[PDB]
Amino acid sequence: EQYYGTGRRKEAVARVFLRPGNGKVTVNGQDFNEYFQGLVRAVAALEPLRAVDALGHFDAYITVRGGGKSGQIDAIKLGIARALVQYNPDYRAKLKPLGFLTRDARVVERKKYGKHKARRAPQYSKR
Amino acid sequence: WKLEGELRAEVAANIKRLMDIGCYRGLRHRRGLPVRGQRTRTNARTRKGPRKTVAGKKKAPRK
Amino acid sequence: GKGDRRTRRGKIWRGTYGKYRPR
Amino acid sequence: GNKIHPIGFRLGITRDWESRWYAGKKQYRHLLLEDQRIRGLLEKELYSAGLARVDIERAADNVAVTVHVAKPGVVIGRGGERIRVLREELAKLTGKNVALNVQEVQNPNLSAPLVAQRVAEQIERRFAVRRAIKQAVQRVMESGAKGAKVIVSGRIGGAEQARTEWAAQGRVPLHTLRANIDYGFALARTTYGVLGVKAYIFLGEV
Amino acid sequence: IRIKLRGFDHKTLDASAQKIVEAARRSGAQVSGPIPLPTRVRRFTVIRGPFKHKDSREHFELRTHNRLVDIINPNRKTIEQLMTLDLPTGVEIEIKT
Amino acid sequence: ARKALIEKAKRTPKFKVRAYTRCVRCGRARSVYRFFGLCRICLRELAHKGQLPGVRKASW
Amino acid sequence: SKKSKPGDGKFGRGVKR
Amino acid sequence: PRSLKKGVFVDDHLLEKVLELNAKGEKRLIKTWSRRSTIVPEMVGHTIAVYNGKQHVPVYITENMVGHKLGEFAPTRTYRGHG
RNA sequence: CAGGCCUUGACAUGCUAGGGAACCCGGGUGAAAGCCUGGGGUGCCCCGCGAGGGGAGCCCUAGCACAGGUGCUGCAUGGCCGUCGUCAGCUCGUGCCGUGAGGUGUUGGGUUAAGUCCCGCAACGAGCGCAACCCCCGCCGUUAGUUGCCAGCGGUUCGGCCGGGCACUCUAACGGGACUGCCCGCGAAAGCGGGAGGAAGGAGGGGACGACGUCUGGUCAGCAUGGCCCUUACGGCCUGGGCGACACACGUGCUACAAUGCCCACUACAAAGCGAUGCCACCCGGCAACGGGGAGCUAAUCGCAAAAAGGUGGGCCCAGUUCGGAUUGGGGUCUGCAACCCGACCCCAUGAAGCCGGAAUCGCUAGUAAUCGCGGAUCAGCCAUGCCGCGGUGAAUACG
Ligand SMILES: [Mg+2]
Ligand SMILES: [Mg+2]
Ligand SMILES: [Mg+2]
Ligand SMILES: [Mg+2]
Ligand SMILES: [Mg+2]
Ligand SMILES: [Mg+2]
Ligand SMILES: [Mg+2]
Ligand SMILES: [Mg+2]
Ligand SMILES: [Mg+2]
Ligand SMILES: [Mg+2]
Ligand SMILES: [Mg+2]
Ligand SMILES: [Mg+2]
Ligand SMILES: [Mg+2]
Ligand SMILES: [Mg+2]
Ligand SMILES: [Mg+2]
Ligand SMILES: [Mg+2]
Ligand SMILES: [Mg+2]
Ligand SMILES: [Mg+2]
Ligand SMILES: [Mg+2]
Ligand SMILES: [Mg+2]
Ligand SMILES: [Mg+2]
Ligand SMILES: [Mg+2]
Ligand SMILES: [Mg+2]
Ligand SMILES: [Mg+2]
Ligand SMILES: [Mg+2]
Ligand SMILES: [Mg+2]
Ligand SMILES: [Mg+2]
Ligand SMILES: [Mg+2]
Ligand SMILES: [Mg+2]
Ligand SMILES: [Mg+2]
Ligand SMILES: [Mg+2]
Ligand SMILES: [Mg+2]
Ligand SMILES: [Mg+2]
Ligand SMILES: [Mg+2]
Ligand SMILES: [Mg+2]
Ligand SMILES: [Mg+2]
Ligand SMILES: [Mg+2]
Ligand SMILES: [Mg+2]
Ligand SMILES: [Mg+2]
Ligand SMILES: [Mg+2]
Ligand SMILES: [Mg+2]
Ligand SMILES: [Mg+2]
Ligand SMILES: [Mg+2]
Ligand SMILES: [Mg+2]
Ligand SMILES: [Mg+2]
Ligand SMILES: [Mg+2]
Ligand SMILES: [Mg+2]
Ligand SMILES: [Mg+2]
Ligand SMILES: [Zn+2]
Repeated sequence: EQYYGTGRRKEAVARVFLRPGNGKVTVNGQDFNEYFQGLVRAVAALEPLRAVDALGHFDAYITVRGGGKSGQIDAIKLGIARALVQYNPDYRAKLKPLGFLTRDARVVERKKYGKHKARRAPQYSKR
Repeated sequence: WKLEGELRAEVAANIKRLMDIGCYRGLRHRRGLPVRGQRTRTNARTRKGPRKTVAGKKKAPRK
Repeated sequence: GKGDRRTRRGKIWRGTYGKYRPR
Repeated sequence: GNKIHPIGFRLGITRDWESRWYAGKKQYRHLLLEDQRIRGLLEKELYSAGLARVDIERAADNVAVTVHVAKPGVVIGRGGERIRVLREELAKLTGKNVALNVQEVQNPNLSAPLVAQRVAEQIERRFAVRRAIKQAVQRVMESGAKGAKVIVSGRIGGAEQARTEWAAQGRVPLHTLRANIDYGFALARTTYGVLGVKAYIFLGEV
Repeated sequence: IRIKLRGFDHKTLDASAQKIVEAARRSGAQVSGPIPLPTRVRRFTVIRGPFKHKDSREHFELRTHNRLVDIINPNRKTIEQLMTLDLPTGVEIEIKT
Repeated sequence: ARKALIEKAKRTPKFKVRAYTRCVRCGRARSVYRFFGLCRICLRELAHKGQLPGVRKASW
Repeated sequence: SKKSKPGDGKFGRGVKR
Repeated sequence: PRSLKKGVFVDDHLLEKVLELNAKGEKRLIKTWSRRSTIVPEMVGHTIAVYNGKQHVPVYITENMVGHKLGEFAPTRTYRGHG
């Protein structure tokens, strides 16, 4: 049956269900190479199952809400790395040298009063 | 529709009209200032023209 | 460009609708 | 001028509001006026009792004002009759059933709002300002407090040049949130202007 | 048979959500445990000084929290019991069918 | 031009366009919140005091 | 000789009204 | 410009001052404070003293001043240039 | 500001004398305000088969005490704020040194983001500061399971729609978790370099928090307040005007000068907030602004709402242009008593300067800069390109 993982990068949450098969991947009922047509950073989400040669071994059914398509990619790349090791825990090594187990916790810094943005400050002129 | 030459003539007749009756838009057209309630303190270059820089209020000396 | 009320870009800027950005 | 209100800084931590209720957007404000108008009357009429904290509770179409007075003999009056003529005066503003408790004062020398008023009156009554501050801070620390700070600002002694005078004992960590600092303010009118009196009592931490 | 409670401080809200659930868990049966609906937050940004120092503001929030609780089986021993309970001043109650 | 205008705000006026908020505490005609009926100054004064239900110095 | 700034030529007083 | 679904605007109190003149054989020099009034085709041939905030400017109306408000014909700032 | 008006006054207390009211609908004049007005009809306890006359919410007429002043002094003041500066500092008690001002401690070696901490010492401690307790974010748990979710079977008009379920996602409350704890290496120690586990490592990222003090800093126009000043007026009501002026100069910004772009069609992905004379689904009229109808929502349910950059497809072909969108003509829409001065928006027409900016000068060290759109406060509407927030995409460089 299924080996699951949750994924998160930057307000984007994705839910991954690793299942065995040829290689069919699917996100939100639309196909993968559909959903991420043209977005050249697509192949990046699948990099975990290449560090364990699981490529053509598996299939993947996935859901995404939150963030944008790129944040979803780094999320999927996390949840699948988590779904993979929650298929066997020997995969942990060779997946940690490549940061696959860790969460990219970089987030949109809040805007501060007295500024134009978070750190971009208004323009100065002594006189 | 009415065009190139005649369209200009009708535009020119309209503007002419406003000035002859002596209304506000007509007075803005003599002094050639903005007509649609823009500020004039500090822009209007399209409507005023090249900057005619003049001298300012002389800063007091020390001592 | 965004100053151009007569396009879909200008209408998004001024946040209005019309012939050039209907809803 | 820099430092933040010591109480405003610890709401939700060391300090509770002085009004407790919920109200929808459609009339939070109307309530708020009554409250401010309420304490208006009581801080006006019950100054002589030595007032320290008006706690206004609300549920629906009624109210429970709790007055924290130093000498509750002045509040309740000759046989439940003063407290009555006011519980009646409150209806004329409230309209609703104005239920009015009087709560005892633990130790008045541990009420920052009280200390302030005691000093403000002494400076209102022509006493030495510096002395009155050192005395006030003594009486607090003796009442078993962990620190005290009193600050006078204005035309002290009538001096044309306005001045800041203060005195502090024990410890007062205004940067520490687990510290329990009773803060109070009193204003003191004189023939030559006004003086502000800030009293800080440190009651221990949590 | 549903109740929704609202307040500016959770620790009052979360408290009377419980003491309601249990009371119909006294005269049962089915009581649907208290859900925490999303907190609706109203902010105020304010020039810190009374005059002219515009780049110095202080913030303020006003949070209305939201708890909903369901009792599936009436039991008129609680459609009685509840009416007399202990609901502090920080909370408001609505009851549904 | 203060007290006469604290009063004149309360009056109901010839046209409804002439109706403006004023602070109910101090009487300021600017930066008044309809939620409280308070100006941004008074707001901050009564806030730090605790006299403002469920209002709390946000920080995030 | 009346209200507020600018001065009307008498100490304290200005031109308004 | 005003919705033509709504009424072409005159203050009413100035328009009656006119129609009476029309009737009992106009014209007196009519003064008003309604700069916001529209020049109405009845008004032609009269002179209307429009307040500019300071004085009542005499305005003689003609068939072609009709579209406008009376305030368009009594300006409020006196300028005459710097120099 | 001009004009027209009121004089115990727009507002508070209190005292008289008269009407004897109260209050709600009118009328004449006038731009309105105001001046002159016309009606009806009040309890309250009362002697009442009586004529009735008192007294009392509160109104009005005169008449006092008083109100009113955003008039002056921030160099008389409180309060609150700016600022040096989140900088690592400022001090006290006792002892000791010095005739004394003062010194010592707080200096010194090492270390730290830090008067952080270690060692040393005529000093030994203590207080205000730093750090910590508070908040948001990053991993995990418990508690919950509708209005939110849909893993695996049952229906299914193919919408989690219905059975159903709370695994998951989320929501929102209580906990856990990182400590230089462990391994090595330096060292007197504090720590410092490196490694392992781990979501996170050396304060994890961000916030709130601002020492004794400085600047006779700011604010008598938010408020408070001493003193000076005005009293049919420096007070109060009104209509209109002005705060929007324009030979000029400066600041902070918005939009651009284009092809890494501009345009049209189709098609994806957010977060935080607002919303019962409010948000407006949806249907129709209109090229459109908008209008008429019209469901749902006291709102994790209904609505604002489409996010935009993106992706796909076509068009432009290096031109002051399908780049740019000022300026002016015309025609409309809505809000509002009313858009002349002086509103936003819509459509036809117009289509300026601008070919990357002299001397000069600003910001930012990472989810930052840049770029992209979205919300809110205020608000009838709006001159917001402002401000406070929100997430999308996402660099370059740091030798020293
Ligand atoms: Mg979150
Ligand atoms: Mg951003
Ligand atoms: Mg500056
Ligand atoms: Mg102008
Ligand atoms: Mg000389
Ligand atoms: Mg005197
Ligand atoms: Mg600014
Ligand atoms: Mg208004
Ligand atoms: Mg206002
Ligand atoms: Mg001047
Ligand atoms: Mg000063
Ligand atoms: Mg000051
Ligand atoms: Mg000044
Ligand atoms: Mg120093
Ligand atoms: Mg000493
Ligand atoms: Mg000696
Ligand atoms: Mg010494
Ligand atoms: Mg030492
Ligand atoms: Mg030092
Ligand atoms: Mg030193
Ligand atoms: Mg020293
Ligand atoms: Mg030394
Ligand atoms: Mg530091
Ligand atoms: Mg569970
Ligand atoms: Mg701190
Ligand atoms: Mg000064
Ligand atoms: Mg003042
Ligand atoms: Mg004064
Ligand atoms: Mg006046
Ligand atoms: Mg006026
Ligand atoms: Mg201005
Ligand atoms: Mg310039
Ligand atoms: Mg701008
Ligand atoms: Mg909107
Ligand atoms: Mg051209
Ligand atoms: Mg050229
Ligand atoms: Mg062109
Ligand atoms: Mg174009
Ligand atoms: Mg036009
Ligand atoms: Mg206008
Ligand atoms: Mg070119
Ligand atoms: Mg450049
Ligand atoms: Mg430039
Ligand atoms: Mg930095
Ligand atoms: Mg752009
Ligand atoms: Mg906006
Ligand atoms: Mg608005
Ligand atoms: Mg404008
Ligand atoms: Zn105020």
